[PDB]
Amino acid sequence: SEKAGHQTSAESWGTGRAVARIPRVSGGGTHRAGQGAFGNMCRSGRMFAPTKIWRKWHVKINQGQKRFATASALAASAVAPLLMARGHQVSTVPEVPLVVDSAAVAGDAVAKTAAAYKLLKAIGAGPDVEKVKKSKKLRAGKGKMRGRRHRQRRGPLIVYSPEHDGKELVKGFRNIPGVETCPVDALNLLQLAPGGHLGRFIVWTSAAIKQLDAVYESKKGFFLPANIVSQADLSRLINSTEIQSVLRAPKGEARTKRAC
Amino acid sequence: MKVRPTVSSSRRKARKAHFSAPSSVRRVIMSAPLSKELREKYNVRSIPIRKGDEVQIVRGAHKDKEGKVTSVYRLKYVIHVERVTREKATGQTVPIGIHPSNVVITKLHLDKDRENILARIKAGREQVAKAKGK
RNA sequence: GUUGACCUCGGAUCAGGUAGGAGGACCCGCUGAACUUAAGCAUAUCAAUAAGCGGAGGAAAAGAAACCAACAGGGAUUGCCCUAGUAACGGCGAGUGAAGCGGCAACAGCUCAAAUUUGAAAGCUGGCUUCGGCCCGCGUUGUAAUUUGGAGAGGAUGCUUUGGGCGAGGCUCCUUCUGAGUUCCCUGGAACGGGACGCCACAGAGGGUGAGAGCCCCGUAUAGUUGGAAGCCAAGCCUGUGUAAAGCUCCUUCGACGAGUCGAGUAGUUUGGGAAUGCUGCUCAAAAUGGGAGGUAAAUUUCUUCUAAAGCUAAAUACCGGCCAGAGACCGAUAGCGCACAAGUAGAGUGAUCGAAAGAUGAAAAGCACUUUGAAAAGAGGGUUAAAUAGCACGUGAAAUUGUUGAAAGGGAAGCGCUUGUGACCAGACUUGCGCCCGGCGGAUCAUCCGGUGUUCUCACCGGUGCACUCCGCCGGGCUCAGGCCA
RNA sequence: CCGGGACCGAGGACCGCGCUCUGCAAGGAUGCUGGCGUAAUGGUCACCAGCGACCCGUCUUGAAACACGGACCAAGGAGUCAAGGUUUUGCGCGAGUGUUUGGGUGUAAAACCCGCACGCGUAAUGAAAGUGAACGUAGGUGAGAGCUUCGGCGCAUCAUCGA
RNA sequence: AGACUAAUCGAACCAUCUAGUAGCUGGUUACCGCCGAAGUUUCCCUCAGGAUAGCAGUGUCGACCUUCAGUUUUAUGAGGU
RNA sequence: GCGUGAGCCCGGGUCGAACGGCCUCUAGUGCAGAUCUUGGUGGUAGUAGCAAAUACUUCAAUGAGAACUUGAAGGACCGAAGUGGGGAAAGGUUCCAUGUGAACAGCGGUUGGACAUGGGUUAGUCGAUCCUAAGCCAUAGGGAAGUUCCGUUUCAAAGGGGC
RNA sequence: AAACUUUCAACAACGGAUCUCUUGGUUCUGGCAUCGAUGAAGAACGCAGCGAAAUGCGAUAAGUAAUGUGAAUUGCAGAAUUCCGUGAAUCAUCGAAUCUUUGAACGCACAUUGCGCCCGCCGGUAUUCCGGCGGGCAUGCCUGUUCGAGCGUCAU
Ligand SMILES: [K+]
Ligand SMILES: [K+]
Ligand SMILES: [K+]
Ligand SMILES: [K+]
Ligand SMILES: [K+]
Ligand SMILES: [K+]
Ligand SMILES: [K+]
Ligand SMILES: [K+]
Ligand SMILES: [K+]
Ligand SMILES: [K+]
Ligand SMILES: [K+]
Ligand SMILES: [K+]
Ligand SMILES: [K+]
Ligand SMILES: [K+]
Ligand SMILES: [K+]
Ligand SMILES: [K+]
Ligand SMILES: [K+]
Ligand SMILES: [K+]
Ligand SMILES: [K+]
Ligand SMILES: [K+]
Ligand SMILES: [K+]
Ligand SMILES: [K+]
Ligand SMILES: [K+]
Ligand SMILES: [K+]
Ligand SMILES: [K+]
Ligand SMILES: [K+]
Ligand SMILES: [K+]
Ligand SMILES: [K+]
Ligand SMILES: [K+]
Ligand SMILES: [K+]
Ligand SMILES: [K+]
Ligand SMILES: [K+]
Ligand SMILES: [K+]
Ligand SMILES: [K+]
Ligand SMILES: [K+]
Ligand SMILES: [K+]
Ligand SMILES: [K+]
Ligand SMILES: [K+]
Ligand SMILES: [K+]
Ligand SMILES: [K+]
Ligand SMILES: [K+]
Ligand SMILES: [K+]
Ligand SMILES: [K+]
Ligand SMILES: [Mg+2]
Ligand SMILES: [Mg+2]
Ligand SMILES: [Mg+2]
Ligand SMILES: [Mg+2]
Ligand SMILES: [Mg+2]
Ligand SMILES: [Mg+2]
Ligand SMILES: [Mg+2]
Ligand SMILES: [Mg+2]
Ligand SMILES: [Mg+2]
Ligand SMILES: [Mg+2]
Ligand SMILES: [Mg+2]
Ligand SMILES: [Mg+2]
Ligand SMILES: [Mg+2]
Ligand SMILES: [Mg+2]
Ligand SMILES: [Mg+2]
Ligand SMILES: [Mg+2]
Ligand SMILES: [Mg+2]
Ligand SMILES: [Mg+2]
Ligand SMILES: [Mg+2]
Ligand SMILES: [Mg+2]
Ligand SMILES: [Mg+2]
Ligand SMILES: [Mg+2]
Ligand SMILES: [Mg+2]
Ligand SMILES: [Mg+2]
Ligand SMILES: [Mg+2]
Ligand SMILES: [Mg+2]
Ligand SMILES: [Mg+2]
Ligand SMILES: [Mg+2]
Ligand SMILES: [Mg+2]
Ligand SMILES: [Mg+2]
Ligand SMILES: [Mg+2]
Ligand SMILES: [Mg+2]
Ligand SMILES: [Mg+2]
Ligand SMILES: [Mg+2]
Ligand SMILES: [Mg+2]
Ligand SMILES: [Mg+2]
Ligand SMILES: [Mg+2]
Ligand SMILES: [Mg+2]
Ligand SMILES: [Mg+2]
Ligand SMILES: [Mg+2]
Ligand SMILES: [Mg+2]
Ligand SMILES: [Mg+2]
Ligand SMILES: [Mg+2]
Ligand SMILES: [Mg+2]
Ligand SMILES: [Mg+2]
Ligand SMILES: [Mg+2]
Ligand SMILES: [Mg+2]
Ligand SMILES: [Mg+2]
Ligand SMILES: [Mg+2]
Ligand SMILES: [Mg+2]
Ligand SMILES: [Mg+2]
Ligand SMILES: [Mg+2]
Ligand SMILES: [Mg+2]
Ligand SMILES: [Mg+2]
Ligand SMILES: [Mg+2]
Ligand SMILES: [Mg+2]
Ligand SMILES: [Mg+2]
Ligand SMILES: [Mg+2]
Ligand SMILES: [Mg+2]
Ligand SMILES: [Mg+2]
Ligand SMILES: [Mg+2]
Ligand SMILES: [Mg+2]
Ligand SMILES: [Mg+2]
Ligand SMILES: [Mg+2]
Ligand SMILES: [Mg+2]
Ligand SMILES: [Mg+2]
Ligand SMILES: [Mg+2]
Ligand SMILES: [Mg+2]
Ligand SMILES: [Mg+2]
Ligand SMILES: [Mg+2]
Ligand SMILES: [Mg+2]
Ligand SMILES: [Mg+2]
Ligand SMILES: [Mg+2]
Ligand SMILES: [Mg+2]
Ligand SMILES: [Mg+2]
Ligand SMILES: [Mg+2]
Ligand SMILES: [Mg+2]
Ligand SMILES: [Mg+2]
Ligand SMILES: [Mg+2]
Ligand SMILES: [Mg+2]
Repeated sequence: SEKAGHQTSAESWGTGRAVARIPRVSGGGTHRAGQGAFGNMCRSGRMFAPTKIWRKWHVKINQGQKRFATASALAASAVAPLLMARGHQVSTVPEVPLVVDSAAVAGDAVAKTAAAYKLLKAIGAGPDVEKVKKSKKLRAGKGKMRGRRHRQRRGPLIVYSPEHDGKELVKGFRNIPGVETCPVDALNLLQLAPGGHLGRFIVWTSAAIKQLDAVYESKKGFFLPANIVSQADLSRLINSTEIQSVLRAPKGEARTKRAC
Repeated sequence: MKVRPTVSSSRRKARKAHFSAPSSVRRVIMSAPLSKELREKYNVRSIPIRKGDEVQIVRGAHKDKEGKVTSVYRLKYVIHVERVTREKATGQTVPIGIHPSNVVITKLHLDKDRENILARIKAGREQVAKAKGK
């Protein structure tokens, strides 16, 4: 509050009274009379540099750098070693990227939670769903008082085409803990790299995979970036004939023997 | 998850409303389940508890005991059932308070208004299922 | 002379009405500082701000050009972005500082004075009233219709326009109803904990219940469903009719337009406004193609653009003061409002005013019956409880400071660094391991080959064969090697 | 050329320089033997003994100061936030760059999408009216990393004469 | 009498402007590693204060540029202690 | 037990409902000092002191307990400008009776202006009420942007008596 | 050798730090527009079966009527309804009422529970006096009504 600590009429007593110079309350008949005020070191005073509401809470990001980062996250979602290093259980999924036929499209195809839960098990996503259910704890601080009581893990993300699939599948997957949905044309970096860590586990639909290239074509002012290298495999380059045939003979070994 | 904007999910507001509720609201908060026989007979699952009906205890230290409801102490959120008591130092007998959510009603006090309650809830409870069946 | 008017000014506890005070976060005006900065200080700045005074509403205010411009022209008011820290002001120091154009949010236009109804004051307050009007009064020193500059009045000309009543159907508000385990075992005073087996989910938000509960209870999701009231919009139907009133196309001629106001001089204040941007006091004081403006004072000649001195009007904008509601990378009882509590309270001051401290027994009071000592307060037994190492001086219970018990030192401070000694107390390490030979015991099936299946395509696994000088395990005896501390 | 003592043993297959050359004292310690296997070695604390040792913080040329503050303990207690500049580090695009004043949309203060104006940059110089960047393979000379057909070509940058 | 005006008078008491300004006194909170000063020049109503140059740290870039030096030697100038 | 160090880890006791490691993000983030703020506690220390107003003694009763409670008997002081008998201002139940653990009466206390429970203030003649004084404020009027300032008989058409 | 002073541990004291908790603050966002002469905001005094405060109410006083719900309130006690119909409750809702003395505050005053005037009814022999009860009497201004003033001024 703007007036906290400044609702008194204290004044300094000045030197000569054998007390420290600091404003003191005036009057008599209470404990409060004669006590210090207005200081950051005083009980019931004002704090040092009170906080204001015109600090910067939001941040501006170039739209080109936003689009770069979301594309980089989609590419990392098709690398199975990265999925395991982010904590996902994918030992029984047949292929990555995982694509399911449009059997989730019709009216009430998976509009029931029982049907949607059954489909995830057959596809091979069951163990990752059970991982979330078994992880649930009480938060470890004062966040419990402020509306944030529990913590849990993250599960698969489901990407669909609202024009062809029909948007009725959002109801079916909503109540299962850990499962999120997102349309193919509104992808979110907060969901694709939760916590700043890459490799989210994603389940696509056939209609959505067909639309993905058209989505990136219609982005004015953006084209998919070019890389700074061309061959990412470093061992093939160093151990090729083009390079190994012009080198100088080795000058030593990995361990040098001690002389003198 | 809640959707409507008039619903609040706040720990502070929810405890305040519970512990300062008036008397006509405390009646609904103190409900109990019916037994399987009555549940089948009436097609009703729960009802607010009333003085003058039988009860069996299914939780706590006084399990498997039965009796009639002698008082509904809404100011304390407890009920008293006959013959479940305790002795003070002097030897005087004093009843023990049981929360109504860990008893089951095995026989309910009946009158004209009680029958209206049971008929009203049953009719709606089956109309929902009939419309849901389509 | 009498009597009857008119004008102005009064009385009445005459009939009927209306204002004051509170609130003032935001709104419309008046009045008005100094601290401070200029490294001193007077013009300047702080500031056209704080304090003081008057007047309104859910918004107020502003508003349909006496505007901007200088273009190929825009077109009432308000607010955001940009113009722009720019033109300009300033002991030209410190410092200060707008507007037109451009994009958007929101869009909406109007009524008086100045004319003769003059073949008919055609207008209005009040009283009484079968309800249809009647009666006095106001008013010709002007109440209705007609006209407002975009025009209009007055003439031609021949087409077009309008009044009532029903009304399906929909929207808003209140109210009744809504899925699934108290299944079995262990710990525990008490499952809401661990294990096993199930179910619901457009509902796994939140809270309670003897400890972390989707299925014990309230609620949470979804469109529906029982009943009730008042408004708003609206598809489409049924009916009169030109007495009257209204729009359009052309034209010789007409065409009223706000005065101690504009403007000028001078004084003060104010603005970015500079031979003077606005406001107010005093003196002078207009005009009919006249008048204002056109950011450098003046005379002469042109040009452009509007039309002052009378008035009304929704939206986009401000505000958490009032009544409600939803939230947070906020605080967690010396923090957060002065106040989580019988807090603007107790208390102080003649008064204006000043103004605290203070949350937590236990799931449940089950808040200690009885005996005994004591004048009593209380003590000792004995009880309740999972616990009294929870007894209302009540969760946990740190330090300063103090009591008892135990160990030790002390010839005018004590405490501390390096290094031995004595006494007390104590962590590690070690207890065997691999191999070879001899004997006993038990079990297989060791090498090879055939069939099948994988895979790194030559390497494996499974089935069959094997069947005692092979393979594996245990026990008993001997031998070599390696192993802890100090010399 | 022979004796006598003290302190130390880093390194961890071979490789080297060499010599008195079946081998060695030559690029860093091995061999043999005894006692004990636990409070014996070792560690912590208290106390006596030898030597050493002025009260901290602060201003100051100079503090143990007869210079100031400090009886003791617990909890609180001081370079922050906004706008505007500047240099340097990381990132995107690049003669361009910037979605978020606004509109569309949404699982609704998030995420996703759109483009008319506008800001900074692409041209300077004068008080102003105004005017406005190639003689040359975008010049000559001296250095210059790198490349090179070995004759030379010469980046960045510095000095110098010109357009 | 600069005396009295509620223990207050060479200008009372109360709330607000107000967290008034201070070239001046006091304080300013964990550890280890590497480098390491100045009290001097010029100007200021400047003398208990600032700006400016010097002294110091950090980041680099150009070549790893025959490159330099608080020094000696040889040849050759100036000086009035 | 580990670490040069700020620190980290384990054993024993008490206790009763939530908490940590790792990578990023964020800040009201680290105390011995400020005659620092709030609260609590020492030495001094059972220390300084509890000395104006002439003064007490015997027996009995009450009571757990008597110098400061009650009765009687002695000895004294105030000495009618009183330590007597009544009032005004001010206070507000302090008045009376019965009873009482703690706290208060700077020693004690069975006593109390303390603590608990009850009771108590009677007017045609005493006062207020009526009159005017110094003074204060309405009305007629005049100032002032205004909160309001002046004005009290005035430059006012200002009343009361009977049938 | 004790006592005394000093250091460490256990238990017991003094004091209220630490940990966990929260029907309270603080900040943001959204919706709405409603005080008063028909007596407001604020002040005083009273009201419960047993209450000092706090909360509520006004001599109809810890509340009355009306509508909904459907069996309580609770520290003690008593009593009522006990759902037939005639209905518990410091329940919810709220459209009909009551609402002391004041306050812009209004017959004149007020440091007083002070002093008047007008109309009506009821008692005391009463139009005039005394007592009880009911209704009234402020100021500024507007429209209208009625009674007036002035050689201001018209006609006869
Ligand atoms: K203040
Ligand atoms: K002192
Ligand atoms: K979900
Ligand atoms: K009149
Ligand atoms: K405010
Ligand atoms: K004011
Ligand atoms: K411009
Ligand atoms: K008429
Ligand atoms: K008219
Ligand atoms: K209808
Ligand atoms: K049990
Ligand atoms: K159990
Ligand atoms: K369980
Ligand atoms: K003028
Ligand atoms: K003109
Ligand atoms: K001009
Ligand atoms: K406080
Ligand atoms: K007082
Ligand atoms: K237990
Ligand atoms: K016990
Ligand atoms: K306890
Ligand atoms: K070495
Ligand atoms: K100092
Ligand atoms: K000192
Ligand atoms: K940068
Ligand atoms: K541009
Ligand atoms: K070169
Ligand atoms: K005073
Ligand atoms: K100075
Ligand atoms: K000389
Ligand atoms: K322990
Ligand atoms: K003593
Ligand atoms: K004496
Ligand atoms: K005496
Ligand atoms: K009297
Ligand atoms: K008498
Ligand atoms: K009196
Ligand atoms: K009287
Ligand atoms: K007088
Ligand atoms: K006046
Ligand atoms: K705490
Ligand atoms: K009250
Ligand atoms: K009087
Ligand atoms: Mg003051
Ligand atoms: Mg505070
Ligand atoms: Mg914590
Ligand atoms: Mg239960
Ligand atoms: Mg009247
Ligand atoms: Mg007013
Ligand atoms: Mg200031
Ligand atoms: Mg100055
Ligand atoms: Mg200064
Ligand atoms: Mg000065
Ligand atoms: Mg003001
Ligand atoms: Mg209003
Ligand atoms: Mg508005
Ligand atoms: Mg208006
Ligand atoms: Mg006009
Ligand atoms: Mg134009
Ligand atoms: Mg305009
Ligand atoms: Mg600019
Ligand atoms: Mg600017
Ligand atoms: Mg200004
Ligand atoms: Mg017309
Ligand atoms: Mg015409
Ligand atoms: Mg339910
Ligand atoms: Mg719980
Ligand atoms: Mg729950
Ligand atoms: Mg369970
Ligand atoms: Mg005009
Ligand atoms: Mg002025
Ligand atoms: Mg002027
Ligand atoms: Mg909140
Ligand atoms: Mg406290
Ligand atoms: Mg507080
Ligand atoms: Mg406590
Ligand atoms: Mg006892
Ligand atoms: Mg315990
Ligand atoms: Mg205590
Ligand atoms: Mg305790
Ligand atoms: Mg201690
Ligand atoms: Mg010693
Ligand atoms: Mg085999
Ligand atoms: Mg070695
Ligand atoms: Mg040995
Ligand atoms: Mg030893
Ligand atoms: Mg010494
Ligand atoms: Mg000295
Ligand atoms: Mg000093
Ligand atoms: Mg001192
Ligand atoms: Mg704290
Ligand atoms: Mg005095
Ligand atoms: Mg400050
Ligand atoms: Mg100050
Ligand atoms: Mg050095
Ligand atoms: Mg000078
Ligand atoms: Mg100094
Ligand atoms: Mg170079
Ligand atoms: Mg180099
Ligand atoms: Mg000389
Ligand atoms: Mg607990
Ligand atoms: Mg801080
Ligand atoms: Mg401290
Ligand atoms: Mg320090
Ligand atoms: Mg003494
Ligand atoms: Mg004395
Ligand atoms: Mg003395
Ligand atoms: Mg005596
Ligand atoms: Mg005498
Ligand atoms: Mg005498
Ligand atoms: Mg007495
Ligand atoms: Mg007595
Ligand atoms: Mg005493
Ligand atoms: Mg005593
Ligand atoms: Mg006593
Ligand atoms: Mg008393
Ligand atoms: Mg008398
Ligand atoms: Mg007056
Ligand atoms: Mg006047
Ligand atoms: Mg009233
Ligand atoms: Mg009364
Ligand atoms: Mg009366
Ligand atoms: Mg009136």
